[PDB]
Amino acid sequence: NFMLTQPHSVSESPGKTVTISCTGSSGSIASNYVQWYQQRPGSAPTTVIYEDNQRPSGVPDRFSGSIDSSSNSASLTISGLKTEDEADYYCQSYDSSNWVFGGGTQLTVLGQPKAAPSVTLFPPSSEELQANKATLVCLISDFYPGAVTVAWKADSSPVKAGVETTTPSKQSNNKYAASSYLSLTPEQWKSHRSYSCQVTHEGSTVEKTVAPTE
Amino acid sequence: NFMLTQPHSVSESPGKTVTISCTGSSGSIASNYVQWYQQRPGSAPTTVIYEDNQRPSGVPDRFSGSIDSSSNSASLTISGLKTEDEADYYCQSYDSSNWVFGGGTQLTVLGQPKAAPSVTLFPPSSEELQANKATLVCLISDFYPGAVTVAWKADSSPVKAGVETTTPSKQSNNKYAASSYLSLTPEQWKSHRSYSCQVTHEGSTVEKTVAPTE
Amino acid sequence: KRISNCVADYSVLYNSASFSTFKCYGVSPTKLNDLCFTNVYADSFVIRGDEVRQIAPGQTGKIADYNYKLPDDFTGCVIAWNSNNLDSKVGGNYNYLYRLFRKSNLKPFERDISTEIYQAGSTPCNGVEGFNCYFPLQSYGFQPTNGVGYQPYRVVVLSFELLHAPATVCGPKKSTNLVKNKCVNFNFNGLTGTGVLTESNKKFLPFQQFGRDIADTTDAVRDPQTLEILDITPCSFGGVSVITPGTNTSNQVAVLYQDVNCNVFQTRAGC
Amino acid sequence: EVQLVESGGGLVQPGGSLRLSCAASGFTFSSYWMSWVRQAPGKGLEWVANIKQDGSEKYYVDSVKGRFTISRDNAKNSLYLQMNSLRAEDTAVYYCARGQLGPWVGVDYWGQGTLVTVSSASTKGPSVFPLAPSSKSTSGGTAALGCLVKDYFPEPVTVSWNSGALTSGVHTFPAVLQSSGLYSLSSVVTVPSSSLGTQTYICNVNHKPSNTKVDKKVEPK
Ligand SMILES: *[C@@H]1O[C@H](CO)[C@@H](O)[C@H](O)[C@H]1NC(C)=O
Ligand SMILES: *[C@@H]1O[C@H](CO)[C@@H](O)[C@H](O)[C@H]1NC(C)=O
Repeated sequence: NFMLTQPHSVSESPGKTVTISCTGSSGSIASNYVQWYQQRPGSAPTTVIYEDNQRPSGVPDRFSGSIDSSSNSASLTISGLKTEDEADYYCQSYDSSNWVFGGGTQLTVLGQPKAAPSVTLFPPSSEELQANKATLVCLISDFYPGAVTVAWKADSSPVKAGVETTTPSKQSNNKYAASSYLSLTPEQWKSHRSYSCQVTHEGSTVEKTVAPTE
Repeated sequence: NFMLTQPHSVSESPGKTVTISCTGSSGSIASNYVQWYQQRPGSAPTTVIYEDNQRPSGVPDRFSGSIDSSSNSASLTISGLKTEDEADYYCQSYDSSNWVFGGGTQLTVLGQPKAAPSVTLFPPSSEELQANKATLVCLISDFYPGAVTVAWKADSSPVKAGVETTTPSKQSNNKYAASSYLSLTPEQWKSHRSYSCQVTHEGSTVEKTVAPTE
Repeated sequence: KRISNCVADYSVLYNSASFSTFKCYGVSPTKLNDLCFTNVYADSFVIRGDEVRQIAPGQTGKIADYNYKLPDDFTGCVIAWNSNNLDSKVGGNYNYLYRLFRKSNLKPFERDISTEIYQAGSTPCNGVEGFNCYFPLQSYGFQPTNGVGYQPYRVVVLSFELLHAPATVCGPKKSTNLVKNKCVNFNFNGLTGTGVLTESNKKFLPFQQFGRDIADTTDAVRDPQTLEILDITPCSFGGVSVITPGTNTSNQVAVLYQDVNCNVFQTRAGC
Repeated sequence: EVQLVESGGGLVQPGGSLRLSCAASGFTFSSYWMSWVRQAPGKGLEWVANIKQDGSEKYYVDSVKGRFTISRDNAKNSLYLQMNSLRAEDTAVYYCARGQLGPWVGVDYWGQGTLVTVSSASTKGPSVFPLAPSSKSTSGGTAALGCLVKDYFPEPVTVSWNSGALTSGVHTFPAVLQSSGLYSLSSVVTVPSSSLGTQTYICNVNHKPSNTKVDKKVEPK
C-alpha cells in the first residue's frame, strides 16, 4: 500500500521562495527515483522535475528539488513565483512493477470591496406553457464575496420544493455569478398575485417583483 | 491512517542476540513514545518495554531496545534467549487521541517417523434407522503428518454429496485425529453390496469393507 | 518566559490529551514530580505540522538551523497541539513570519530580530530588491480546508536547568496523614523533630507557626492545614538498672527503669 | 499488587445489549488513566477505548463510533462498559486497561479478561444417539462404546459419561461443519467388552443455549 502524501493548497504568496513537501508511507521514497509533474487546468500536463535533481530543457532555473531522508519526504522549491505559475503538482514514485501518483497540490493565486449584484428574472413564455412546463430563472451576478442565498416568494406563502441553486462560478470580471431554477405548474401561476425573487448578501437585500399580467 | 509494520515470525534461533523491527508509515514514530508488549499465549498479557528505554521492576536486563530515525523503525533486541521466551510481540504508538497496535510477531521455537493410522467404522444401528436418519462416520487417528484425504466408495460408483470432513486436531499423543461424517438414506443402504471408506497418506492407503448383513 | 519560585504542577499537563507530542528528552516523563529544579523556562511559537520533528535536537532543516536550534544535551520537554480554527479564519492568516536565508548556521538558544537583505552571490545589490539578493523573512499562507500536515500547530518547549542557587521549583508538596500519640518524625518546614503530637489546650495567635518554652526548645508547632495546636515531647529514654540479691543467695535479677512508664509493678520511681 | 477482575461475558446475542464490568483495587482510582482493550482469538491486539480519570473525556476507534458508551465512578472503584448493536466481529476477549500518566506512557496493565463470543440464528434441539457396538473384534480404536451428538446449535456441548464417574480414556472428536452449517461430533471411551451387560453406561449431553439435559441408557443390540 504505497501512497504519497502531499497537500492541496500551498504557495498562495505574492513572491518569495516556498517549499512543497510530499512524503511516503509504506517505504522509503529515497530508494527509487521520484518526480514532480505539473498540469495546467484544461490542457495537457508537463513535467517540472525529473531524476529528483534535474529539470527539462527550456524549463527555468527557478524550480529546484531536494530530498530529506530523515523525514522520508521530498521537497520541491520554486524561487521566482512569476505570473506563469497556475498549476497543480503531483509526486510520483515506483514501489514494485506499479506506479503511484499523489493527490495533487492546486496553486492558483500567485478595487471595490463592494460590487452591486444584478438580478434578472425570466418568466415563462407562450412556447413554454404550451408544453406543460413553466421555468422561472432568477439570475444573479457580480457579487463579492460569493456567499448569497436565493429564495422564492409566492402570493401568500414561501415555497420549499422545486427550487434548485448552483454554486457561484468565476467569470472574466473578477466577480461571481449564480443561477436559480424553479419548476412550476401553470394553474398556480395564474392563481397568484405577484411573484418575487429575493437574494440576501452582506447587509444587502434585493427583491425583484413581477406580475402575471402580460 | 497510522499503522505499524512488523513481521509475524522472527527470532527462531538458540542462544544469541537477535533484533525485531517495527516501523511506522503515516508519520514519524520518533515524535511520540512507542512501547513493546509481551503476552503469554492463552493467558494475561504483560509489558517488556515502556518509555522506549527503561524496564519494569523484575524484568531481566537481557532484553534491550533502540531507536533509529533514518528508517523510522523501532528495534528491540533480545540477548539471553532463555527457555522463558515463548510469546508474541506487539508495537503500540499514539498519533492523535487514538491508539494503534501492531500485527503481532509469534516466537515459539527458541520418535517414530511413521505412525500407523488407526481407522474405525460405526455403521448405523436400528435406533438410527427408525427415525428416517442414517449417520455413517469414518474416524481416523494417529497419523503423521496430518495431510489425509477421506473418500467413500459405494457398490459401483463413488459419492460426492453428503460427505463432510473436519480438520485434524492435536491430541495428547503427539499425533492428530480427524473425523468424517456421511448422511445417507436407508433405501440405498440395502440396495448396495459393500461399503468402503478409504483414506490416503504419504505412500499408504488403508481400505475397509463392511456388509449390510448383520 | 521564566517560571520560578512556584510549586510545579505537571499533573494537568499529562492528564490532558489535546496535545499531539509528549516527548521529553534528557529526563524521563514518568518522574518529573520527585525532581526539584532551580529555573524553569518556557518558549512558545507556531509551526506547521510538517516541521514538528525538526524541533528535536539532531535533526536539520529550515526551522531547525535558521529560526530555532536546540542543544544536543537538551533535558526538557516539548509540547505540541493542533489549533486550526483559532489560528486561521475563513480567509487565512498572513501575519506570521519566518526565515529562509541566513549568513551561516544559528547557535542553540539564539534568536535574531534584524530584517536586513540576505546576500547570496558575490556582487552586492546596494541594499535594494533585485537579483542574487532577496528578503530572508517570508510571510506564510494558511487555509481552512488545507491538509492535516499543513494546519497550524502550537509548539511550547520546556527547559529545566540547575544552578548553584537553591531550588525555586519543586514537585507538588506531599501531605501525609497526621498520626498522633505515637513516637513519629515530622518536618514542619523548620525542624526535623521526632516525638509525639498530643492535643494541647492553649490557643495561639493567628499569625504564628512555631512555639518555644522557658528552656528555649521548640515544643509547640501549629499544623497549617486544619489549624490545631500540637505539642512536641520526646518519646522515652532512660537506663536499665538491676537489683541483685547477692552471691551465694540467688540467681535471678529484676529490671528497673528510671523514669520510663509502662511480675510488673508500677512504682513511683519508674517501672 | 494491583488486583483486577472482569466478569461481564458468557452469553451470545445478535445485535443486542451487553454489560461488562471491571473491578479494581490496591490503588487510587481517581488519579490515573483508564482504558478498555480487546483481542480476537488467534489474532493480534487492537485498541477499543480510553477514559480520563474523572470521566470527562472519552474516545473510541472509528469502527465503533456512534455506538458504545463508557462511564466510571470513584465511590466503589469500578469501570462501566455498555455495548449495543453487536455484530459477528465482536467475538473477542476484553481486558480493562489502566494507565499511569497518559496515552504516551503505555498500557502496562492487562487483566485476565472474560471470554466474550456472539452467535445468531437462535437454537434447535440436539439429537443424541448412544450407539452400541455389541459385535466388534479386538485390535481396534474403540473396543465397544459409542455416543453421537448431531443437529445442535450453537457451540459448545458438555459431554459426560456416567455422571462424570469415569474420565480415563475419554476421547471427544471436534465438531464438523456440514453442508447446511450444522455441527456434529462424537465421543468414544475405551472400555472392556466383558462389561457390556455387567456395567451400565450413561452418555450425558448438556446444551446451554437450548437448556436441555438428556440422559440415555446404552443397551447392546
Ligand atoms: C486547606 O485547603 C483545603 C482545600 O485544598 C480546604 O478544604 C481546607 O479547609 C483548608 N484548611 C484550612 C484553610 O485550614
Ligand atoms: C503510664 O501509661 C499508662 C498507659 O499508657 C497510663 O494509664 C498511666 O497513667 C501512665 N502513668 C503516668 C504516671 O502517667
